Amino acid sequence: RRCLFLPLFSFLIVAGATTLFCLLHFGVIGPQR
Repeated sequence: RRCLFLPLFSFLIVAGATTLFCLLHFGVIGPQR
């Protein structure tokens, strides 16, 4: 599961995941995940 390009390709995976995490934080579901 280790790659010589994962630490980078993942940086893009997280940056895009932040938009989703904050999306629900707006109160779409509340404190119930």
